[PDB]
Amino acid sequence: GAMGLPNNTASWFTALTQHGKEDLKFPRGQGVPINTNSSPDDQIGYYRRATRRIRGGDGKMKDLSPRWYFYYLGTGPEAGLPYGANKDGIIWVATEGALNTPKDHIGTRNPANNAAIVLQLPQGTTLPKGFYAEGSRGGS
RNA sequence: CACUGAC
RNA sequence: GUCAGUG
Repeated sequence: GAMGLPNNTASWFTALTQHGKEDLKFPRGQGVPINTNSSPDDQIGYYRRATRRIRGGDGKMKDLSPRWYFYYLGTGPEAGLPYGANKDGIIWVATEGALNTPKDHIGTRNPANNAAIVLQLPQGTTLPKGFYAEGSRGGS
């Protein structure tokens, strides 16, 4: 059969770097950042834990901390991940006003032309102890 | 994560 | 954000 899927799918926001023992788990109704780029019904997706480790010949690896990128529901022409699907490094997040349906309309952007916004949480929502904001410090 | 160069 | 390389 054929292999090699040229799928980019860049996140409009940053990721979530974890520095602890646990992975990531958001409560029902939380986990959705301030997506000013999407509509209220688009406030539903999942987090994907990715890593960037350069594979060198000598063995030199850049080594980057595990970060969970924010992906909207239906991000990928051949993702095959319905709301609720349990996958490694994949957690679903939904809020009030979001409907169950793929919305790949916001799951596309040129990463080498358009940057991403710092993933921030709304009022009454704080990040779990162990995670930090990528590109933002609590005070600076 | 630390440092540089680039879109 | 993303690519190349090094610490």
